[PDB]
Amino acid sequence: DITYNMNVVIRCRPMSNSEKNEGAKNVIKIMDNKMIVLLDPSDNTDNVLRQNRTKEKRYCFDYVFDENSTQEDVYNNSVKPLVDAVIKGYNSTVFAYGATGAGKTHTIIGYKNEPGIMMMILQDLFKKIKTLKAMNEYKIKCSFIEIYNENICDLLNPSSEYLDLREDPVKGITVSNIFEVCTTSVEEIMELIHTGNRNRTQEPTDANRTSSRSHGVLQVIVEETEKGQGLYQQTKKGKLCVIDLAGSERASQTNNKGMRMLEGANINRSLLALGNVINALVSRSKGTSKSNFIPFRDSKLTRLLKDSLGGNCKTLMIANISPSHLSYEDTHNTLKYANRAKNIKNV
Amino acid sequence: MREIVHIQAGQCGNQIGAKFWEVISDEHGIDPTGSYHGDSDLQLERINVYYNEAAGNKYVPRAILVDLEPGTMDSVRSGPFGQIFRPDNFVFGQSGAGNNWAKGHYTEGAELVDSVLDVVRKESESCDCLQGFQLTHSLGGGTGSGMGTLLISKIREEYPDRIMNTFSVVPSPKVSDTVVEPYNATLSVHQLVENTDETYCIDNEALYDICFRTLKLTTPTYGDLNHLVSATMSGVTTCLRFPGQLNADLRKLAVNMVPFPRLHFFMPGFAPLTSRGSQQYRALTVPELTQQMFDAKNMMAACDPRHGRYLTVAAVFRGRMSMKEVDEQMLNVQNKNSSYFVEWIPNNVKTAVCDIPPRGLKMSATFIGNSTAIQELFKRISEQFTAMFRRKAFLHWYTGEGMDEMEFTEAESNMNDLVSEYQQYQ
Ligand SMILES: Nc1nc2c(ncn2[C@@H]2O[C@H](COP(=O)(O)CP(=O)(O)OP(=O)(O)O)[C@@H](O)[C@H]2O)c(=O)[nH]1
Ligand SMILES: Nc1nc2c(ncn2[C@@H]2O[C@H](COP(=O)(O)OP(=O)(O)OP(=O)(O)O)[C@@H](O)[C@H]2O)c(=O)[nH]1
Ligand SMILES: [Mg+2]
Ligand SMILES: [Mg+2]
Repeated sequence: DITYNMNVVIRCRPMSNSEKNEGAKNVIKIMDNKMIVLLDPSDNTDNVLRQNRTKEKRYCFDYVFDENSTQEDVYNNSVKPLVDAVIKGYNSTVFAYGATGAGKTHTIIGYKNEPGIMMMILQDLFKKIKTLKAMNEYKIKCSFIEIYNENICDLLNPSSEYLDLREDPVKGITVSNIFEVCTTSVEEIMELIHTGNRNRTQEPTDANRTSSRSHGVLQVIVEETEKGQGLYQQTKKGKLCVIDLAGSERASQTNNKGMRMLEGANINRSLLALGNVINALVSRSKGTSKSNFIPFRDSKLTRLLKDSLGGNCKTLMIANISPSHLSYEDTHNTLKYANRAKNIKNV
Repeated sequence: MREIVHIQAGQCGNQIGAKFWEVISDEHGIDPTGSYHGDSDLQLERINVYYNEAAGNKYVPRAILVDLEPGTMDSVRSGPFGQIFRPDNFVFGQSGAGNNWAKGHYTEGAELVDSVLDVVRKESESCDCLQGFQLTHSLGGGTGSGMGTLLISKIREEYPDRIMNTFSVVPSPKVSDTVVEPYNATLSVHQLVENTDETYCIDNEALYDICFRTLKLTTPTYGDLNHLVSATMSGVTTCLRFPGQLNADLRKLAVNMVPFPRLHFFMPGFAPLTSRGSQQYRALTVPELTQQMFDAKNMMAACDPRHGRYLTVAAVFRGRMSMKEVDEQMLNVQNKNSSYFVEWIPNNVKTAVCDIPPRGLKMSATFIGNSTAIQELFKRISEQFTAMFRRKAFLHWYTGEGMDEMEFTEAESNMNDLVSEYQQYQ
């Protein structure tokens, strides 16, 4: 019963001083909340090009955030309802996406500095939960893992090294040997995660000093019971999952290091697997004739996220792009992926 | 350049490997001593793909022989061609696995495996540019299945960018040789799903059918059956060993035949296949070969291609042939049998041609098909597993080797998912 719901939003970073100094032109314009236009900077020297006007490349979103949008604005207008879904006993999932160097980590997760929407996600989670806790005891557990070359690192507790995925009785997915910290405040989980970021595999690549080589996956479980512990309870374990997708890579022209080529390929493969999983879930949600298996099997990322992705859950794709023509190609591909993540012709 | 590493695990696997080696040595003009006594310079040009050159003008298979029992090793060493193998490349245990995947994967096999790993690392170091690995084994027993799988996992961890090929002899439906075969197959198939890039599904029942119906052979022995498998194996890698007009190696084949990561289970085939009597009343021509190869009754997997669709098919031709004729024949087969080919992958056929034919024949062909009918093989196995597992039959033995029920649950789930995926893409 796939009733998959995914909102797709995107954050346009403000043009940086470096981009301005390098002569960057504004390829990105927002026409509406629903749409973004990427002005492909063609010379248009031919009559055909002048007639076709391929410059106006449109992409479909639920909410395009402009250059002035902050972490608080992205939170307030996108993930806010996903947090509510978890509070109410459903799962939800947030995916950060874009070419490496796009600022995905800072917009969404942070790293001590730049709290990201993750801080905002937890901040409202805990205020609402602490209030609800008066009647229904809550245990907000938190795990943080790394999906790298299809192996899973325990980021909160690296002594478990690289782990597999297993099916639960009633076939949900568990990562073996993962540390789960029961918390009461955003300060605890946020610091826990940011500390966990220290154990992530990252490298100083040409496109990004801190390029993630892996998908950073947060799993916050809002476990609840009526405080009447001696009674039979239909408890809930809603999972608020946030994924820092590994940045897309086409930097292999210079990243000729054996491991970077391996990592690059596995990253791109699994980003595409996510894409295919999303396309399948959307098609089933739409109720198209494509009755078949959702290919969660194609990656560890999707196998694990299956538990939220195939049900009555709220998900969100948050992409990161630049207005500069100097990175037109990266913005183009980032927008293309996101457009395909949504698959709705409203634009 | 482009060296392949060969691994043989468990009795059946070893036996098949022996046959494979025998054929290939003959092909490259290598005698039982390791000396080249061939005529053609083409036989030695790419000798390094399968052989290391030892001191004093001798050649030695880049082969590792693995078993939990020593008897098999002895049998191999005493065989015709037994002396060609490097003595240090025999890695054997003393206990055996007793048809228990857990013994092979977790216990005895675990103890064994480090030696094997050490050997294969050395073998990798020796070779200038190893393209990848070929493992010959079965899924139904303990060693080839459990130990083999373990070995594969280890290999992939150290060589994640290299090509991983398995020739897996699968349990047939009717001819069930053992009682726990369903368990062993299920457990091993799961592991194969994640760690092999291409898996050649070979089935004993189908082989028997070929031997009885097509070769009209009075008494098939395992050796005869093995020969067929060996031929098929030789076919795939002919492009690495000889020149040609259109050349396709292990990687090229995989990329053309595997559209989705998990769907890498092939039904292989070989042609021509005739009796002694029916040799005279036949045309040695490409149309006939083509006709033979695409027939359902010429498949070495016990699956009806007419019960599914071909996702992709690779044909590898050996001998002096006109490209146009080859192309015509392949187009004709897809046009005439439209209903057996998925319609959303135009030109479902990949062709490769090597100028050097196998010995005794002027023309030969090898077929590799990715057919949605392979689901039948998985489905039956799944069913049998369910039948056992529902009553927890024979579970205790496995659990005594450290295995947990949950693994079984996982594997079964995985296989089911795989089956579903095949069905949907049909
Ligand atoms: N096609 C062939 N199949 C074989 C051959 N020998 C055995 N088999 C098949 O394989 C299965 C028996 O497998 P094995 O003897 O290889 C089990 P192995 O020695 O690997 O582990 P143990 O459980 O430790 O014996 C069964 O289905 C046989 O019918 C052979 O030469 N050719
Ligand atoms: N006209 C002509 N076409 C050929 C010949 N050999 C191959 N082809 C065509 O070339 C295409 C296949 O490309 P190849 O040149 O074999 O491949 P390649 O350039 O070696 O690339 P890779 O092998 O993939 O690295 C097909 O369209 C063949 O029909 C030839 O001798 N003459
Ligand atoms: Mg044996
Ligand atoms: Mg070529």
